[PDB]
Amino acid sequence: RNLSALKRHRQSLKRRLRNKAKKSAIKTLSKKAIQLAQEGKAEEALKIMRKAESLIDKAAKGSTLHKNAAARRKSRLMRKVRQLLEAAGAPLIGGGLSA
Amino acid sequence: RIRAMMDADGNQRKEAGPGSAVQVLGFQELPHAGDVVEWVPDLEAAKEIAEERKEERKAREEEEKARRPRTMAELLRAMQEEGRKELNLILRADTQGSLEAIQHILARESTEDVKINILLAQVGAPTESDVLLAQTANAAILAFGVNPPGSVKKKAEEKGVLLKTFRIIYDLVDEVRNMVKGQR
Amino acid sequence: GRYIGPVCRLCRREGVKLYLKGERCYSPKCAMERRPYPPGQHGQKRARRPSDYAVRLREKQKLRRIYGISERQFRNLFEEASKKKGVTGSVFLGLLESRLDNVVYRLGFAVSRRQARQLVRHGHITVNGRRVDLPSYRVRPGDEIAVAEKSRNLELIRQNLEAMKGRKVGPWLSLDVEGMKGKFLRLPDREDLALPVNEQLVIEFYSR
Amino acid sequence: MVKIRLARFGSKHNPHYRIVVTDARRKRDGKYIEKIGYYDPRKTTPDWLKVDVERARYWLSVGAQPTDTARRLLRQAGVFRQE
Amino acid sequence: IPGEGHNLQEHSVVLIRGGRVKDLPGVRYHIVRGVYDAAGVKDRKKSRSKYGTKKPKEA
Amino acid sequence: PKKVLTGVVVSDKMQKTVTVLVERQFPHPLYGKVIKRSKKYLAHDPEEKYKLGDVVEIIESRPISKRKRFRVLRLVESGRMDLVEKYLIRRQNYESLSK
RNA sequence: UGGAGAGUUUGAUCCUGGCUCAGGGUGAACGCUGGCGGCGUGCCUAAGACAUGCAAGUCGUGCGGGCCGCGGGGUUUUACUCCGUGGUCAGCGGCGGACGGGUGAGUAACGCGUGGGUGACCUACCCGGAAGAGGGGGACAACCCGGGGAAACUCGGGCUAAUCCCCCAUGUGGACCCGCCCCUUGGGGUGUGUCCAAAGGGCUUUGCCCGCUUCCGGAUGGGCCCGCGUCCCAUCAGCUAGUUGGUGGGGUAAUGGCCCACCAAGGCGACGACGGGUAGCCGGUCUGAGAGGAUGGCCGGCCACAGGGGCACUGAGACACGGGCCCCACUCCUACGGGAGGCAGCAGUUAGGAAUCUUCCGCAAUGGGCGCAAGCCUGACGGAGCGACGCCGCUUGGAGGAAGAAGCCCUUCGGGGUGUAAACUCCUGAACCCGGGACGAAACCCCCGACGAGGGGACUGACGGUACCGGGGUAAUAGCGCCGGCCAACUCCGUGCCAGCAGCCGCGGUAAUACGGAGGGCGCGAGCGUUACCCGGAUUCACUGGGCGUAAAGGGCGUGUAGGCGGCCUGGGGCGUCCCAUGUGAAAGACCACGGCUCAACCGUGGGGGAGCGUGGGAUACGCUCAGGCUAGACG
Ligand SMILES: [Zn+2]
Repeated sequence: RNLSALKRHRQSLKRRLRNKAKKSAIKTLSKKAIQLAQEGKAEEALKIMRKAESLIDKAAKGSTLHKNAAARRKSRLMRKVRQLLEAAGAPLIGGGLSA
Repeated sequence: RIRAMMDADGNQRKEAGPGSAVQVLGFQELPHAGDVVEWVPDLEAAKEIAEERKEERKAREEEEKARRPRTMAELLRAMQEEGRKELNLILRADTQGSLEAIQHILARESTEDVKINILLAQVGAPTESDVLLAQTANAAILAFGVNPPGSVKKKAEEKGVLLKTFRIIYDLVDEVRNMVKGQR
Repeated sequence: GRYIGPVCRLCRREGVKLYLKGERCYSPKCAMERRPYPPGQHGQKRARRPSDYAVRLREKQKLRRIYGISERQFRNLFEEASKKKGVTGSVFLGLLESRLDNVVYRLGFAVSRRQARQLVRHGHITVNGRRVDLPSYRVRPGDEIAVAEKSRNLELIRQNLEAMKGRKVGPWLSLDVEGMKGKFLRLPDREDLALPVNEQLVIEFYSR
Repeated sequence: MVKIRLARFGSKHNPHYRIVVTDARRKRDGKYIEKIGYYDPRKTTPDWLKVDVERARYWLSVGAQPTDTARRLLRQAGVFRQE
Repeated sequence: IPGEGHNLQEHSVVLIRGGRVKDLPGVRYHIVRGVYDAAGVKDRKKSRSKYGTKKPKEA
Repeated sequence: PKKVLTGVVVSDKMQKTVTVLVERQFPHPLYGKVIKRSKKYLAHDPEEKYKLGDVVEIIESRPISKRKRFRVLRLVESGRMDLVEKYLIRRQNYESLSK
């Protein structure tokens, strides 16, 4: 019994926790953005979306989402937001949208 | 070849000098009690020696066996038609220095109309082969110092053969005293 | 392992002289001449008509004995011959001859094939520089055998040389009788060897 | 990563090495990409070691990071030498 | 059981050959003599290998 | 070179989906005779542009569903429904021999 | 470049036809016998249990810390302290632990083989280039104290670094939505908008090295999908309910019923689904004249599982063999509350079992990982040990030597046999002892050259004092099967349908070429035979190449669906079919050539071949298909 690979496990635990923090928060932010989009608040909503995007990017940069997954997520969010905005709003801050 | 030596204290020993009790691992067969351990230059020589010993012993044993069913006309008839029925039993002990003792004890315990018989007596754990043998012969499996393996025990239970496990020689002896019966 | 044991008995069994001793197997002594029949009791008996298989088998045995080889080895050689293209019999024979011992015997280095083999084994025989001690050594054409450096001054060899002094060698062979040398030139064809064996029969036997 | 390395084949006491291009995480006998050369330690043949040079160079260019022994062998052959 | 007289008991340890017998019904197995509890056939001198008896000591 | 196949549209019973019978004539690996052997492929038609009884060119493609791995390239020839009919008959027969 | 049959139903024949046998082979095993040496190779059974030792770590050139050691002090001493250090010890931090190594239970499946696809994708490390690397903050181990708990271990408070984390700035760039353009599924380019970088140590430090961050390009490694090929059973005939498709979303590196919501009602099936059994699959191997048939040991790839099952986490990559969590099963301790385990890694233990090795030495070679490096690690591997378990190589002498010793055996009593065999003469000299003594190992390292090429230096051996050479030096283990026909080789005694043999016909009930022995022979030979399986013979499942009046075999016939099959001519298309070219068809083997180990096995080098499969071109005789016509089939 007993090997110095418990260290790795410990490391992973910490990393897992950090990952969870990154990811859950991101998810929450996304949800909030979606909610904002729902009625047509636009500017604040846009800001929130931007923040979420930033968070996602940060996660990608670190050892969380990584790669193109983050990008995909962003696309999903942004497109959804745009769709929601079609029900009243139009880009008020400029923000995440390409206008 | 010597694999492991371990004293009574519970410690691993690489070197053991004259006069210390070591748990020597590395014998291909389980040697008899009070057997003189000897040193050999190589393995082949040792093997040869063993072979020679076997030749000495086995041939003699065979010879001894052969002078028993001498007459087959009348003597054989007398010996095939058996009046006093015999009980078969197969023993498995923990050490060589207890099995023999048990045998000695039970050889006296045979004055009754039912005469006990040892067919297979070895030291160690019971197995499914043993169970099979019992089934063939109508024999009892008795254990001193050795607990039955789980699978083996299960087999013994379901097939319908006598399985026994003990803590003391006395207990075993007592158990044996119940096996001769009386019918009336 | 060799055959080992009684030799001219084998010759007797076949009924044709096999030259398995050299001398005596040349003189009135090979038992071919004094007695010509098979060994043991029913050798002098009425000889029954042999089966098709049997004749072939006998021939094969004759061949093997003549070349003095283990059966497994012989089989292997045959297989090799079969694998190679040409005339599976003649080629096979050639291959067999290429066995170092046989070559030595031919070059008159030793008067008997077994003797030759023995000589080869006991480091007395050198193939282009190195003393070679295994008679299963197969020699590819245009190659030099010699009586070894330290075996040139032994009596038996001298005797052999004397015996072969005057009497000529096979067309696939050349020997320097002065310096105990011997070049294996051509690979020996069947036509060169007036052997009593018929290879065809052997081949047939092998087939199935 | 991709490595130029030596693959043992042959017999006991008669080793033979294939100067070969393969992935790092492989059997030292395993499925290699390309046989670029061969090397006999025992120096038994006249043409005892030989490697095709151009292919090796190409591999290097791509990024085949050789083993030390392999590198040495290559140098001996005349791959790393430039003019 | 091949061999000129068996040695076999009633709870004898045996090793089975297999290979039929044209005479006997239900029987498809030889018992291989020279192992476990089937000892070699005494006074065989020719075909010993099949019956598991050791080389005789010559004089 | 994606796998390009010739076959008939046997079933339009689902949305955006055409069922295609591809009949391949391969020789028997032992008996040396050609077996006209069929296989069904479910192909993606984004318009329902194709219809019951059309011979079409079917391309090996990136999946759209569980065993819908084919895009419809083009229509070859339309209205040789005889084969389709035959297939239908076969199917019907298949029902018969149950009990 | 390749193909042998025979014995047997009968009084005898001819066949039909089974059975049996020779042939070869195995991861074999058993019996008897047993000298070595080379090489290959050794739980095919219970994927049963498992001890012990080891099998995967390493970096102080990432960083703080304790224990000690020194050189020197500040320090009277003792501290404490400071560095240079030398090691350790554990922690953080990174990289590797997903490679290597094993087993083949499951899985008959895109699992594999194969040929493609990926505009639907990832790829840490490696290389190629580009651009960077500006500032500020923070926690957390270790550590110290404080508990809880038998232990396992563990919770609480505080401290502290760092390539740990965070945040701001820059933007080569990229990421995304939207638009536009070119493509053609999500490929490439661009515009507006939003978002995203990082980190340092080392010195011979004003200079470079290792690392770094983002990107594109490659490289290998894969993920995923499809074409075709993939065991038996029809006494398994219908199966299906996330099941088949859609829309939307989730999840993924990515597509997809992968998952979910909702709509639709499909999907598959006798060209064999579903069900049961069976089984890892192949490159191969064995056999065979070949076609095939069987098998998948070792070696190579791929898959799958690491007590059984389930599931995530971390990362380039796992659903993770020597990580995690959980339930169960079991073994192990318990102060009964709870933990510890996992050999299908090497060795070994047992147990099963016919049966299978050493608790070996080594990092020397190759390869792996980490590292600037030395170096550390390595049951990968290199070797050694055991086993005639295979295969190959050699020895058990050779040369003489009786018209024939003894011994034994037969005889028709003369004689014959063993048998030139022996004895005996001569000669050689395995073993054996001495003397030496390797190839394998030249590098990484240092110095000169710029740390490049290049030049020199040095070390480094488990095998192994072995192989091998030089000298000496003994005549120095033969066994097993069979001997009626197949089938090689025959006599006598003993036995009397008994004892026995046998693979088959069958031998044995008083002269047995079949039984026991003896002589003699024959086959092989350090082996030979038996058993088991597989192929062969068996053209006994017949494609090449069996048939069906009477042998086993035509359904009881009819109509008819699938299916299969099809007259003549003319023309196209070119699916089949052929061909040419190319790509693949890895290596190892198999084949040919040469070369190494004294030969051979073994191995190496090179070469050719190779069905099949894609791509491009061609050919149209023959099928296929379309079109036109015909009249011999058929129908009216
Ligand atoms: Zn003669």
